[PDB]
Amino acid sequence: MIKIAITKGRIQKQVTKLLENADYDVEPILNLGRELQIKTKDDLQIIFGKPNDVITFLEHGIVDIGFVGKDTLDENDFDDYYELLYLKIGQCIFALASYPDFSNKNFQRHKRIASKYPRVTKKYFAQKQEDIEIIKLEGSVELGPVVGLADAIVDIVETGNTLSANGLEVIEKISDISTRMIVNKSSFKFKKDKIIEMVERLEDA
Amino acid sequence: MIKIAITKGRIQKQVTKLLENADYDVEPILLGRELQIKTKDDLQIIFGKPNDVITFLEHGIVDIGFVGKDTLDENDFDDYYELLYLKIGQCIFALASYPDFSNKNFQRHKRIASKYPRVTKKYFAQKQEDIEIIKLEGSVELGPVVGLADAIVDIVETGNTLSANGLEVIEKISDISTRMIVNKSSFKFKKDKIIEMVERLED
Amino acid sequence: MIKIAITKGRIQKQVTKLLENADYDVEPILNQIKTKDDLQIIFGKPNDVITFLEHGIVDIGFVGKDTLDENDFDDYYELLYLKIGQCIFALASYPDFSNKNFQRHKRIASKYPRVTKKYFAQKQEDIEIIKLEGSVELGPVVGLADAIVDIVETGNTLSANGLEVIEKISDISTRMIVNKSSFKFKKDKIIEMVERLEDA
Amino acid sequence: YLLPEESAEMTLNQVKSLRQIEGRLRKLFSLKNYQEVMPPSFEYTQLYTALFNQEKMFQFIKHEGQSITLRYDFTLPLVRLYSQIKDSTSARYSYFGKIFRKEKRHKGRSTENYQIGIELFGESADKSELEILSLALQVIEQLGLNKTVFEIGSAKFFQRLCQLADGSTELLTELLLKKDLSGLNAFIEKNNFSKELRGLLKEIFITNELSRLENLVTNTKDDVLISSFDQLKEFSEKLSMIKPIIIDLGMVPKMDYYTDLMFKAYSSAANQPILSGGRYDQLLSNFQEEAFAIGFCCHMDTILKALERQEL
Amino acid sequence: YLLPEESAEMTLNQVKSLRQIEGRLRKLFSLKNYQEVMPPSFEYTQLYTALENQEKMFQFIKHEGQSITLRYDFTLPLVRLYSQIKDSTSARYSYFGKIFRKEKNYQIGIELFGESADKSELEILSLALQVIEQLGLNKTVFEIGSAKFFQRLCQLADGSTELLTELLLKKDLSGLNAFIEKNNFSKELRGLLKEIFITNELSRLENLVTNTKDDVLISSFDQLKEFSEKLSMIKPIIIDLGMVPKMDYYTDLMFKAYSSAANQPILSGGRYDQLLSNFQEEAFAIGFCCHMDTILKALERQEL
Amino acid sequence: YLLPEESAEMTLNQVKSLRQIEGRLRKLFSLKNYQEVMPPSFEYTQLYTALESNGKTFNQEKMFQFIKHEGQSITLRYDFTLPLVRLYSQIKDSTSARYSYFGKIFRKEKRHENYQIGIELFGESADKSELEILSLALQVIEQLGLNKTVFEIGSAKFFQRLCQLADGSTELLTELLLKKDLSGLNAFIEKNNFSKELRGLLKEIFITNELSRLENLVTNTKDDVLISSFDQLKEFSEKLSMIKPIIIDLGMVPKMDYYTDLMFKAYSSAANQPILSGGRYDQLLSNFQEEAFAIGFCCHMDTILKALERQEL
Amino acid sequence: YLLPEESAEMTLNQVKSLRQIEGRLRKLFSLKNYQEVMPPSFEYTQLYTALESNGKTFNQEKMFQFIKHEGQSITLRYDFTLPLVRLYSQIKDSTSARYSYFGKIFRKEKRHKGRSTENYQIGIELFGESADKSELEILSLALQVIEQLGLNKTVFEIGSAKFFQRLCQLADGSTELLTELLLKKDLSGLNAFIEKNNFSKELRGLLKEIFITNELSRLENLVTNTKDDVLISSFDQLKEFSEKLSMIKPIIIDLGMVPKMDYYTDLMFKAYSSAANQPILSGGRYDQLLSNFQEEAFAIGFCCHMDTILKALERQEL
Ligand SMILES: O=P(O)(O)OC[C@H]1O[C@H](OP(=O)(O)OP(=O)(O)O)[C@H](O)[C@@H]1O
Ligand SMILES: O=P(O)(O)OC[C@H]1O[C@H](OP(=O)(O)OP(=O)(O)O)[C@H](O)[C@@H]1O
Ligand SMILES: O=P(O)(O)OC[C@H]1O[C@H](OP(=O)(O)OP(=O)(O)O)[C@H](O)[C@@H]1O
Repeated sequence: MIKIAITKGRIQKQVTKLLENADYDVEPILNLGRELQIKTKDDLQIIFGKPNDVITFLEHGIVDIGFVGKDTLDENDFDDYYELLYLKIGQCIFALASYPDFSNKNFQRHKRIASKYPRVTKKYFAQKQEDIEIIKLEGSVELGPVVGLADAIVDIVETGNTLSANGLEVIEKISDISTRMIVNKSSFKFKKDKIIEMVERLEDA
Repeated sequence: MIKIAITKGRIQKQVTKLLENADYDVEPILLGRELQIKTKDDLQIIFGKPNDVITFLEHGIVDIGFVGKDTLDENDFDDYYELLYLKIGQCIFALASYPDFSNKNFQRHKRIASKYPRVTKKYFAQKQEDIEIIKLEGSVELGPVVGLADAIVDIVETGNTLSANGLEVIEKISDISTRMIVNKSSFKFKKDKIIEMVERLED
Repeated sequence: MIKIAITKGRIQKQVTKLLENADYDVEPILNQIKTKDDLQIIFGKPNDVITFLEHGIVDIGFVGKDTLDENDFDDYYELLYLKIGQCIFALASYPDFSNKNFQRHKRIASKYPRVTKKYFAQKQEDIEIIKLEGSVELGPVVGLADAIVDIVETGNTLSANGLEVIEKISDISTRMIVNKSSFKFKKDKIIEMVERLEDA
Repeated sequence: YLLPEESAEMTLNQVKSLRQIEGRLRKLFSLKNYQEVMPPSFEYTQLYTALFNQEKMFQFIKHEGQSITLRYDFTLPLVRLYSQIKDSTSARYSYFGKIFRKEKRHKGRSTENYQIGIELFGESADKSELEILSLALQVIEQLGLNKTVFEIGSAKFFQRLCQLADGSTELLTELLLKKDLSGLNAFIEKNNFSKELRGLLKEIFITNELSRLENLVTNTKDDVLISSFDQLKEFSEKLSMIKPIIIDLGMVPKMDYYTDLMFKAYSSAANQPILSGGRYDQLLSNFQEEAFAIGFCCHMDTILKALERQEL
Repeated sequence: YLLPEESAEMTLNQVKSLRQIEGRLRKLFSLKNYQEVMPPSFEYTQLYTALENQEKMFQFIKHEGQSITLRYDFTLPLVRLYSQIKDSTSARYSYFGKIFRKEKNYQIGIELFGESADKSELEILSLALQVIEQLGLNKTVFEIGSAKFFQRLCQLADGSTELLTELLLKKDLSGLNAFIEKNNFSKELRGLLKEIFITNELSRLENLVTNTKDDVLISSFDQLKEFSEKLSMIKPIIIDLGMVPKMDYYTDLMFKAYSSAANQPILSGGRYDQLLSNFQEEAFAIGFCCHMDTILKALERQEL
Repeated sequence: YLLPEESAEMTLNQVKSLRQIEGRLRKLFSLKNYQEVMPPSFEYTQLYTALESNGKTFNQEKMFQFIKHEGQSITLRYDFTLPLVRLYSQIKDSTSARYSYFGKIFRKEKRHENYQIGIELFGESADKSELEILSLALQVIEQLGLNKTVFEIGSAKFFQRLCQLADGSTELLTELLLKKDLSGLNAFIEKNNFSKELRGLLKEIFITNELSRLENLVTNTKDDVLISSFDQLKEFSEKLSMIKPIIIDLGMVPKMDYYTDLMFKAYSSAANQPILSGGRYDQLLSNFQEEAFAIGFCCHMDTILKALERQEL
Repeated sequence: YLLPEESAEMTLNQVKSLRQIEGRLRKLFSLKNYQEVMPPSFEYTQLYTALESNGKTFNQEKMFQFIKHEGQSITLRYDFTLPLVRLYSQIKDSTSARYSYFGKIFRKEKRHKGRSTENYQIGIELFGESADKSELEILSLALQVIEQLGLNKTVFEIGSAKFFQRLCQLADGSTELLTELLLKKDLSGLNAFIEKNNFSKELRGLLKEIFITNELSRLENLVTNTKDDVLISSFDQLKEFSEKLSMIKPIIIDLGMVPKMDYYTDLMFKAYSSAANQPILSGGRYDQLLSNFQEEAFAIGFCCHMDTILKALERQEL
């Protein structure tokens, strides 16, 4: 059968939803809590977990199909998979936020940026030709520039309600973010049928 | 003044609690969306995730910081003082797995999943046994359930999460608990206040 | 048979001589040979005799301790040791040497940099070694160096230049080196010759 | 005490089992007249960087003060060894060892990669490609893996495909590698691609059914594409008796220097390919002259891994 | 182009010949119940410390920032691997690979841990002698020596081990005389010293030893004598009392075999319990190693 | 363009600034009769790993090394004191030496050059020396130009004695003091049968320098060694008060295992690390020559400069 | 006890004296507005190997290198100019820059010889300033530094790469050879050279001479006779410098000077001490370098070889 992994966050909703409009035995709502693995009438042994954990699972072939956000697929160093479908839903994006007087200010030392995605921050400051100091934050990256920790930040801006509320504005859009459907290569080699079937269906809705 | 950072988690409760019993100005609205605040006792407090609480203390953003031993043992940072230690949480690091664990004699290498790679590694070191560490940011119990790993290294408080999956502790690793860490520099100069609060919180 | 190599220098005589005092068909007819005792002998410069022995081109090789000490080769046996001659490594210099106390490290000229180094090591004193292949006495003469480390036999070369031994480094003499593997198997003959060459 | 992440540890059984396969394979290779060669452990880094990334290879400094690197690749040294033979005859090499390359920790990645492969230089073009594909297939039958597939593709086809697609190889490449269906659609959208070319692109990404592809190809009416496809079709029919071959037109040449034929064999119990090979004359002309170079490689680490995940 | 001074290139024939021997030896070992192990290629520089120089080993830094080294030795990893066993039983390991070092290396060996004292020594001595007969070398010698004998030799030499060691290594006969001069050693001890340097004739040595009126030395020579007798039928054994322990941690028995066609030894081994003590407890550790390079070089220099 | 994580880059201003302080210090030093010496850039690894520590195995992992033509292990200047201690052994006349140095060492850092300025003093009278160095160290600090600073002094004899008295658990206590692990100390004390006095002291040295407060606690122990060691420090606190208030840290952990007794460090409020660390270490001289009085400090320019910047803001 | 061989050891005195000169030069440089900069101790070898000059100055065999964590090849400061040139590129303001440096470079030299491995240099760079103004300002400074050094008998030599280059092309484009010839002043090879070719009387007369004389009047003529604009032009630029700086110190013009570096733009110069075998100061203009990074600008400067200068200061007193 087809084993799929989904990220517990909002993304879970997006998928459960899209699965519904594709007509599936979407039943994650009923055994919602303490249960981590579930079976459907369409032969789908689904598992849930944080994004990086979804990818881990997919990497080790614990599951054939995984639904995670581009934001994580760019950050996570993993690369051995297939990004078949791409349900353009969330309007999230990677951006470089900071205080308004940012671009107007001349810095002497190197610009220290705070971020939950150091690899994207790094990658982005490379094409722009600028070596910088990356401070990792697992929580609310807005604090970096507030407390004095960092000059600017690299985070995902959806509505922009978080930045403005702190007196922060976008300096430059990095890239568009969105939920993707990644597939284990080997799984696609032999269970190519079903995987495609589902891809074609999930696309229909 | 004294700048303190606390971990948003359960620890946030223990601290705000302890501060209370210490006669310190609790502003409980701290159910209040700002990130930075101030008290009547000259305590500019900040909150966030452990690994971040530590990051703030490392860069001198705050003098005192309250985080858990579980994070202090894993986080590679070392440059701080662990003055006070409110022994509250009954958490502990352990090695959980299926009952038939110790009885099985595999010819392969037992791969353990865990949310703390460094503690899993460090522990399996003193025990003489190279292993494969699979990192899981959440619900590490799956590791053995889906077949990802043979056993795991996580924190066990009540054990209601392992039994509910058919997992049992194999060996206790070490005791865990919320600690009061202080930035060294802050301690050479604000050595007074830091101590003052340390003696009080000790009750 | 047994393959021997001898240094062309003054040592060749000591050897051809000793071989005589113990009976072996001496053949000073050259200008590679064989003897009646099965001794394919070869001649060449010390560093070359050693090189031959190293590559097992020969089993026994007769060289001077002076070269053996300088040469970085170590994989051989020093069985016999005909104590003939009286050469000695020494540290020569102008008399006013030890009395002068400069403000830096001294420079020594030598034909044997390794020995010169090794000696000045046990004496606790980092120095600048300047190599000379010919007459090392010029070192201090021309102003190139402060002192020298060379082989002093009679001392007729230093005095004639106004130099004097400042200290004896070590005793020098012709030695009989043998290739290890050769000794492992041809151990009889090699030992037989050792015991004979020893009676003199 | 313990061991470092940089080192892999095989169990006795894993050794017994690897060594077993080597035996069978050794007998197989020697029967086809393939002489084994053991390449030096160290190479001048200049040889590797010159065709990669120095960041994947373990290196350090030698006495004279140069940059030497641990065996990172098997094909090169052997290619070299073939250049040193001025005898314009065919050469059949084979190698049983490991290469050293760096990987990310705590993901379960390995640094010591045991491989077993063969190379073939100088032999006839048409004969070489066939002999290799044959051996490759035979080797796989000795491994002892239950469910396996053998995929073959053409780089010229790929390359042609690229030029036909407004020559934007940099992108299509990425598209095929991730099988980015949605990214492909968008790609087609932006430039006025032709029905035939479009219907193809969409298809090669997700299917290997001969019949289906056959038509799509001939419909493009491109000599190169139909040509490339037929070569492949042929191999499909010639080796069909041994093992059902699979044609991947959506195959992306692993190495930038692949001449044309390229292939890889997967296991249902392995995420990475157990065997990958192809022809790469280009390598040879980086020493000697133009000759036919083709040879595969068996990834033992992967193969063994599959053998275990297989029994369970 | 060219190749690093560190990279050695074997010729097809060398490989064919190397792979043949392995084949013969693999069959031999598996029959004696020796299991082959493949030690990691990388190790923590901190482990290669038990042998008592980092200048002979290839090393670099890892991601985390540590000192890793290419397999510099085979015995340790296997000894380690034996420690990782809480089951107190004997182990028979074999290894077929190479080590990485610098000077101016494919080895094939076996280790034996935990087996009985006397039985172990004999089993390895046998095995070392059976391997040599699978090699294909025409003229070879199998030497055995005793570290205890060596050590006891030194202490009796006014305990100036640092010097005698240097003397025995160079068979510096004149230096020994001088050495005997400065320290008026008893006729016996002197008589022995001069000889051990240049002869293995059992009858000759036997006497010189029993004359030393030393329990330790005579005891040690006897252990070797015995060996000489029990293995004589297999291959004439040679006792070298002038043998200098290759490793500072050899327990007592130590041996090496040489070909007339190769300067270095083709096989060297011995008992070194000391190593086991670095991890686990005290047990009997012993095993030899074949220097394939040398063995193949000897095979070639042999045919001509 | 692009540079390594191994190399540090000073800005024109930083160098200007660095070179400024040197000027002032050079003037100071030359005034106190301290000759500058420039240690070689290469050293034989055998010298470092060897002298640095003992009983254990020093670390070659922090030092840049490689091999030479002849085949030996050479290391880039890892330390300044040693080569100068050496330079002093090579002297014949048994007289006092006053060396100084202005350069950098080369060590690897595991997550992120190290420019130092220091002075060594070998041979001079015991008493006179300690006093001379502590003055000088204090004088240096006043030329640096940092606003808020503290000068700390301690005694390894006090620390060492403290450890023995504490059931000789030096391996542990050291670790406690280092982390100021108060709860760990409590637990430590609990498991043992120590006195009230010893206990009362332990708890205190960990968190205070108030002279009065400590003085008693020490005298209460009735230990000749601890009261002795403390007085010596108290004396320094009095003699040097007029210059700059001296702080006594009884909970100071000797940086080097070879420190004799007196040891000190000075910090800046704008600096996490110490801007000046020194002490007496006769032991080192032993590695070569006979027993003599060796004492000196070292200014960590990098930190000092960093302190100067993070200060202006 | 004993330190490696590839490590030089300065004597207290040597340090005191070296540290004196620095003081003097430091005061001088700061007065002329040169800001001191300290280049990193380790550089990515890729930066140093990208160069090949008119001789032997950029081979990976003279530099000490090793592997970093990520595993790349880093090297010890091998040269001061580059890093200062790089620094100048990282500027976002198109203004002149006046850099100075006081450190050492690490390169390998054979064993057992007075050859030093640790080379302490003091020099300055000048980027962006006006063309002529530049050349004059540097040449002046270079003369001023020599006056502060304290050496008794010194000579200051200047030359032209264009003159050299041009000369080469007139010599049947045989630069690979003429160069070797000029470097060894191989008089017997030059004669042979001239024999094999059909060089004009003038050109032949010039070659023969430039190898062995700097008497202005003598060269002046030989040059104008070639009737070559380039050669006369380049030569007049040097003459002009000879005249403008004559009051400070008698300049010498060496037309047989071979460009140390293959990238030298035009002006090149070096000064020698009667007490040293190597030059105490060398420099010239090399716009080319600035090209590898930022746009075309006027780059020029010199460097003082302190080891030699100190060596000369000792061999001088005796
Ligand atoms: O642009 P917006 O629509 O406002 O959304 C973006 C915000 O959401 C995420 O916060 P996270 O989930 O990490 O919670 P936190 O901000 O409370 O840490 C992210 O870190 C941004 O802060
Ligand atoms: O009460 P206990 O038995 O100590 O269980 C608590 C667990 O919850 C947390 O993990 P996570 O946030 O991933 O939630 P989980 O319980 O779903 O694993 C924590 O890391 C423990 O693993
Ligand atoms: O017997 P003495 O008077 O003490 O002389 C001894 C010196 O003479 C020889 O060298 P020589 O001067 O012949 O130079 P060479 O080595 O170049 O032949 C010999 O190598 C000593 O250096």
